[PDB]
Amino acid sequence: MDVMNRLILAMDLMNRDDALRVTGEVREYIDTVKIGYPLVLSEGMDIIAEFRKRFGCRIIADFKVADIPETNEKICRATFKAGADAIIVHGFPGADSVRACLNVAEEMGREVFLLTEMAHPGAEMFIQGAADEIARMGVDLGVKNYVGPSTRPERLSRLREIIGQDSFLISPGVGAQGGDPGETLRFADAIIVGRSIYLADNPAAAAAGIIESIKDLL
Amino acid sequence: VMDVMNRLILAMDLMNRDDALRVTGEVREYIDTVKIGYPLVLSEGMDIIAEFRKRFGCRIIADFKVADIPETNEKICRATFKAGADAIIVHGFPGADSVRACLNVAEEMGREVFLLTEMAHPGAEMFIQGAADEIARMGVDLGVKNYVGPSTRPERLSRLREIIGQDSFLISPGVGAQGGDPGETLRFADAIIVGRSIYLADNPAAAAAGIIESIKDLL
Ligand SMILES: O=c1cc(O)n([C@@H]2O[C@H](COP(=O)(O)O)[C@@H](O)[C@H]2O)c(=O)[nH]1
Ligand SMILES: O=c1cc(O)n([C@@H]2O[C@H](COP(=O)(O)O)[C@@H](O)[C@H]2O)c(=O)[nH]1
Repeated sequence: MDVMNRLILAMDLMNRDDALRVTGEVREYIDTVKIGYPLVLSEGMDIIAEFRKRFGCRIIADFKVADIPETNEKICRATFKAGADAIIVHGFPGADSVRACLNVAEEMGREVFLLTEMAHPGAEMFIQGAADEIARMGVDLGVKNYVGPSTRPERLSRLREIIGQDSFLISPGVGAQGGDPGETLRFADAIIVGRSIYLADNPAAAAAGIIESIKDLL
Repeated sequence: VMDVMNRLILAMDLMNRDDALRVTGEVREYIDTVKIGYPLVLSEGMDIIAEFRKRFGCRIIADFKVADIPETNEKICRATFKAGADAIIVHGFPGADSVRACLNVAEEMGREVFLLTEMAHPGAEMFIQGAADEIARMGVDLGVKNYVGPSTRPERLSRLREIIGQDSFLISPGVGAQGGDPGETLRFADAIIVGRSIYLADNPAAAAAGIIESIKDLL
């Protein structure tokens, strides 16, 4: 996956007008948008097709899929029917649940991203202790795309070590949650940025500034 | 706690509005509580909750297995309750802050959180099972009153009931298609969740009536 400026916009505004306007304001800087449940549950799954119509961007559906295999299959099918290029799936529920997602993605020409450790403090309670094993499970299953935490660069580096340089790794928690863009890109192929851009007085300037700060890395 | 008719909750995971509405209508006399998840919501929109309320006046549990950071969890809960869901199901494995975020929104908005503590499918044994007792204990510490646990593992369901106490409310999926037995599950759960055994039946009403007949002495 070729992400423009190594920067993925997390579009978690919950109003269609604002989401479209802000995305339009930063369109020159990105070609990949992560759309999650805050926007989808507020404005409907048709928003994905609208983003493709307006911007042509690739769309990663951040749905943190975390059900039994049978339900995971249905979620992925509905998501890809809506036009998502990729979907983010939790690894914690185990291998069969991940495989269900991989199957549908293969059938519809899409990608699965495996979330292995999360960026927020609560991640330390249960997820962090399982994260290396979840990453190895990903490797065993043939997963090629991964998500890990900007807020813990030593953990992000370990994830990169496990999956290898050939795998694709994206990382949230940059800006608002404390992660640094440049440090994160030592290990991740692309950074995910939400509030630092979409809550900024001037989203375009916010995006431009981030890109300026990592310009030697592009 | 919510008063679930016949101790039976329909898992409405059909993905077509017409079929979902038809089947739910057919079992309306047996069930007043419907679990709606992402298969139906991602196919038909959040307005499906509105449509079910209008047509059936059933309680709605939004099975969204909320599993994000606290800030995003808050946004998901707000949108879900705004649409009319009575309750939302939240994963515990992302930790206490993520659960608290959902609890805080539910309190502010006058709705309920159900905490999913162990799952019923085989993959649950890899990571979730080992964390489940602690996730449940965390729920109790956070003041969670409603829980979800697996019918497919009676020993695990029994332990979860012990941890949360007799006053907490416990619902349990995996009955029927996944192998769980209705009566045995109700030894520990307040209500059973049933999807395919009902909604894929030639006669969903007869399927529901049959399950209820089998647990008649427990009602
Ligand atoms: O560990 C994770 C995994 C995520 O997907 N995310 C997601 O990444 C985005 C981060 O947004 P922000 O830059 O506003 O903090 C949110 O959409 C959030 O749900 C995260 O923050 N941490
Ligand atoms: O551990 C769990 C937790 C669930 O919510 N579920 C949900 O309960 C329902 C089970 O449906 P069924 O009776 O068709 O197997 C599905 O909606 C599924 O997503 C489950 O099967 N196992």
